[PDB]
Amino acid sequence: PAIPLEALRDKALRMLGEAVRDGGQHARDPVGGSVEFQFVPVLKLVSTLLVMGIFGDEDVKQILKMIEPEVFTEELEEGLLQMKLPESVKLQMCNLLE
Amino acid sequence: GVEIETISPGDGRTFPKKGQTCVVHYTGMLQNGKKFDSSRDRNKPFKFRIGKQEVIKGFEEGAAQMSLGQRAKLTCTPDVAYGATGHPGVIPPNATLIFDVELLNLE
Amino acid sequence: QVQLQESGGGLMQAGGSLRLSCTASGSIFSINSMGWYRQAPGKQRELVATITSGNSINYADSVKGRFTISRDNAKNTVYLQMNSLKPEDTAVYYCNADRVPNGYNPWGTPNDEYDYWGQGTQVTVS
Amino acid sequence: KHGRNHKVLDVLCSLCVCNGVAVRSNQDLITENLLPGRELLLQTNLINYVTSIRPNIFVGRAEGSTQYGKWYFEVMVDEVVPFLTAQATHLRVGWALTEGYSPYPGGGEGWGGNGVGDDLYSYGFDGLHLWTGHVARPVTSPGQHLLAPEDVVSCCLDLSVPSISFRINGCPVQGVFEAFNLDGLFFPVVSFSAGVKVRFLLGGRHGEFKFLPPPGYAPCHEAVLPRERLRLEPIKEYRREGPRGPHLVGPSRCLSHTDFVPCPVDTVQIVLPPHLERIREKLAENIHELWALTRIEQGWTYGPVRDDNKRLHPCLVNFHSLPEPERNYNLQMSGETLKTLLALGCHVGMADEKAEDNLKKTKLPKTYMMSNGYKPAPLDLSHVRLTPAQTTLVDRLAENGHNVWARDRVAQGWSYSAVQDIPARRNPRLVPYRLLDEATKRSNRDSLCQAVRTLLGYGYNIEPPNQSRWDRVRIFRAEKSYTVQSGRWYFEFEAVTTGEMRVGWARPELRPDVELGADELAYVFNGHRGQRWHLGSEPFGRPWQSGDVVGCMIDLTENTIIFTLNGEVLMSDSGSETAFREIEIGDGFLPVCSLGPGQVGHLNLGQDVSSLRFFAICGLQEGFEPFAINMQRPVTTWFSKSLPQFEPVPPEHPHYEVARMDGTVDTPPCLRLAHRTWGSQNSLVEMLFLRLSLPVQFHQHFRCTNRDDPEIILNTTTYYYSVRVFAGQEPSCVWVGWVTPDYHQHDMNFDLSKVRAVTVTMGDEQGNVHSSLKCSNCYMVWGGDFVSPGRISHTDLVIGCLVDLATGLMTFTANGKESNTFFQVEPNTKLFPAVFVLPTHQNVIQFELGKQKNIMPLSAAMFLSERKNPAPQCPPRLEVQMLMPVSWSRMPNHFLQVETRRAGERLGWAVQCQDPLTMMALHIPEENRCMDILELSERLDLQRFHSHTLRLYRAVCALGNNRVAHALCSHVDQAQLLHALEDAH
Repeated sequence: PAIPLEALRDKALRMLGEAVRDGGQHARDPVGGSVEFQFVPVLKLVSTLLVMGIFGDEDVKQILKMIEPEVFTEELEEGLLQMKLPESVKLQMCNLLE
Repeated sequence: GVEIETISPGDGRTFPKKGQTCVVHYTGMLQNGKKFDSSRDRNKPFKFRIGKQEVIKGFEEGAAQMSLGQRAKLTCTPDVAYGATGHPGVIPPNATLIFDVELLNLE
Repeated sequence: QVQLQESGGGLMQAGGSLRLSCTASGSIFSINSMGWYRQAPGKQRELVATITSGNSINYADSVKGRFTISRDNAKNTVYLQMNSLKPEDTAVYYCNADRVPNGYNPWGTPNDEYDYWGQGTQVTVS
Repeated sequence: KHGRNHKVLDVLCSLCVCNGVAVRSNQDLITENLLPGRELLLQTNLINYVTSIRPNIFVGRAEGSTQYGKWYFEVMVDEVVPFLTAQATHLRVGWALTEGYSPYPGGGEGWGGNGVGDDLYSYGFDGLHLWTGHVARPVTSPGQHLLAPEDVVSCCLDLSVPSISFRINGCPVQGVFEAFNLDGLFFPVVSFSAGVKVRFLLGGRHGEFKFLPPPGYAPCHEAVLPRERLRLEPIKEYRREGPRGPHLVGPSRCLSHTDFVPCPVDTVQIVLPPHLERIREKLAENIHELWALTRIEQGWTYGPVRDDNKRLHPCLVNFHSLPEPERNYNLQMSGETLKTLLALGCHVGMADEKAEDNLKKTKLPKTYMMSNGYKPAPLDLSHVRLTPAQTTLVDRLAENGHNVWARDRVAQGWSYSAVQDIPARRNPRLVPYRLLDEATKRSNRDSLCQAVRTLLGYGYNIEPPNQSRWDRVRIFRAEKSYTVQSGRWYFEFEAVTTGEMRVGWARPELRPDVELGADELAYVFNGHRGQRWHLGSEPFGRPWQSGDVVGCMIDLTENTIIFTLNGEVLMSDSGSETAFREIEIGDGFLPVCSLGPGQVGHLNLGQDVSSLRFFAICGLQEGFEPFAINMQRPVTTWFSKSLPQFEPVPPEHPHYEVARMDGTVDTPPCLRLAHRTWGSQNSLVEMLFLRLSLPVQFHQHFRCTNRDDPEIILNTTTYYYSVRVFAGQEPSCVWVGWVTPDYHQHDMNFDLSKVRAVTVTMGDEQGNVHSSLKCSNCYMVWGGDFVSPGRISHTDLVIGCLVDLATGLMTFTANGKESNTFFQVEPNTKLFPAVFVLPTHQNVIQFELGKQKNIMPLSAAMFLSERKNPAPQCPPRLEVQMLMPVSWSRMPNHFLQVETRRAGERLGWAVQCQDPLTMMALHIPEENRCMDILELSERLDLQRFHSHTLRLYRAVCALGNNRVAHALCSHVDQAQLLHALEDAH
């Protein structure tokens, strides 16, 4: 079945951005009740779209910056590497780096 | 066949004929008030020609009977619907369908 | 419940004799001051001469012509007699028995407003 | 048959795919045999929020009530935005009953979005259908279209014969409601969704009607009470916006039709004391004194010929010297005052200690030049002042006099109206005394006050003489996921309205029925009375005032709770600062507040220290971290909703015990109810509403239709089930029959005449009623009728019910004597076998699930798999459930923004709402009711079952089954998937 791929890609990118921002900010109610429930589904969707090739060049650059701003930049924000993550989020990020 | 109940008035003069394109946002539901179809969820108008028989015949007669800009209800018997060979997992072997359709942008 | 049946006042030319009978059927208590009013078609309602028990008659702006009005307490009846007539006397006349005596009630609004209107009749002057 | 168990779903998931191999045949079979039914499985669908606004005009019919019957109002439509937010805009206008109509945001019957006409207490009109009982019936009108811009609907209500009629754009609507219940007050109501604009044309200054009212139908603006004003308001809110934020409100004090009918005291029957010549004469004479004072003070004079224009006093004498009917009038009314005092607890007396000699009885005004000279005045106020008890006594006499006057007017045939019309027998004062205006109260009270002063002067020794409970207390706690088991916590509560408000910390198992502090679960404090309630009443601190803020601080490590009022720590009787101590941690603690009727209050958990007040005084100093400070989203609170719902009878019930005698030899399976503590200590007996868990559904099309004959067994369509009322249980206290899914009548004094029933009659152009139909929420027959037809009964009454799904009739038979009562029902109706009983014996009732000759058992109708099984059975799913008055509910995070402001004298009162709002609704098929998906946070069983259902969907869709994916897309759509993706809670 068909579904708007560009709209889904933009929605997932915004989801991941706001999830990383919420995780970086100090909060006691993570989305879904836990950090795992906050990050794992979003990471799964982003990885699926990325391996399917929907993301464009600028979107890939934005994902790289969100993963690590200092290392991935083109000539403050806390990276997903920098923030502490559970093992499931670790595995999903390993899949992205693969 | 197909029973046509008007809900809102339309142009009443520009009726579709054989060989044109009709786009309509429709909502499909079973006899017992169970929804199964909605073009509003997909946020896209359903498109069909008249004459190629890609859609069920009752839907074709219901769309052709109405004019542009009119919102009407369509009651389809299983004879003109899928009937015994219904959709597996969607439509039961015997059920009448009720569809609210509004016609716009006739081509 | 006190119901004041009012009958009479048939149509008549100027100077005719009109007799009206007002009977107050109901509880015998607080039967007093069976007075009269009239509402003219599309106009203001005015107080006709009001007669109370003890042969007390109070006159007002609506004492046109010649009323002779007399009441009997034995059967709660009021006989009103117009012997003259004027073209401006056409109105719906009403008879009201109120516990207010001789138009006096220096007391609470409930006692004052305790009242019993009736039916009345139409008086027409040609 | 057994019920919803997630292990069966796991078995099906295992059946789908094995070790990376997808069994296509198994996947297709499971899909085809499970999904098309759309039953015994949780369903989800987006819906829209719907709100309702009333005109604050309450009318009703009662025996002797001071209200008019016929009423008429009108609503115009300015703008309608159809199909907004991908759903048709909901718009209905009608009437509603005060007791029974109580919509709540989301989670309603059917699939939510409840409005006018979705319950038997409301009647509406959407443009093409007459909505009642959540059933839409098309109606014939000249212009048949949905409510469009620039159209007006006129609604009229006749209470003489129950009728509600509608008229769209002058064209009459060929269909009317009738024979509805009159137990309450009817008020105008409009239910609408976002993106609509309507306007009330109430009448007179509050808009004028475009079309003339039907004869005899008064405008609705004439029913406004003297002490109230005409202004739009929501029906029943539990929250309200204000400068401080969301203020939680309690129940609203309601009104009843029995308040308008006056019930006076028959004081004329009381025998007069011998005071008539002793002091009644003096009282009447003093009244003549004040009377003459009135004439002298006014331009009035004492002229023997009565001339009001000349202001002449008929008597025209200092002494009244009035004729007998006049003098007897004064004396009889003074005697009536004495009669009223004697009828009340007061006792008349003449023991003045010769105060009559000391009384001056001289006004010496020197302004009485006329014959009514020598005005007397005793200066009784100077002699003695009225006591507050005496003043309340004056109020009592005034109320009684008003009540008798009103009863007299009702007898004559008068009705209340805001605009006085003497020819129309209408006055603005027929409303009883308690709802009077203070001006009229004072006007009726002044003379009685002077009379009481005279009595004081003459020495008078008169001396002045469950279901509702749930509607007074509303509990607002936090969600059970916010429990704290350690640390120091603080939260504030501002008392906007003082009285009947309790605030504190409670355990998560806090029941919604028991009052706060009655049980050990709630460590609350009542600041209205200054008493701390943990298990019993105990004074502590001081009562609060208006606007006072109470800060509750909890020490989980120190096991203490401290309450502070406006910064000052409240002390106990012994002087202890802490209200409680040594409290066990246990499961945890949650903030909680309860408010009485008409009480509002602000709750600040401490989301922001800037809005947190008095924190730095005590909470910050000790180290009490404000509750919910670091969390970004606001705390989702749960409110106690007083809606009667059927729930399974717990096995641990200390009063009732339901036992399964199924599998009995030479006896059909049965469930017997018994009283555990009958005739013992603290034993309670009350109305019990029991029902079966599984319903029976009538066919869509009503196409008619010794050893039992097998052919008749196969081709029959009737179903039988019996209820055995045991010996010792009075049949007069039982009711056997069926109930629709919509039944929430928790009446302790239930009677067969208390059921809700409305007859819709659809007529033709000539006015002839072409169709007549009835809607009722339940169908029972009273066992008292059967036992009367015929000490301890010594016999068992077996009332058997027979239902024919093919045709649609149910007929009863008591013990075998047959019952003439029968009921006809519509197609596509599901009914639950239910009984209502008042326990009066150890053994009460027995639900027997059996069969007769040529008759199917109830199990065949209940279960599709056993539809052709003649042998009765009782599978584990079938269970007895009892009505529960109060249940917990979740407050929606967002609410609609509705403006209900009047535009002008000509335009009317405009109500507008345009901000879209939607939510995900979880629907239970068998119960025909829906609830919010976010409510699953505390409903763990349904959460687990729905998670396993999603896993089953993924299992059947696994390994590239595109046909199954397309089949699933019909059930779960793109909009639902995206909304669940965006759903943070």
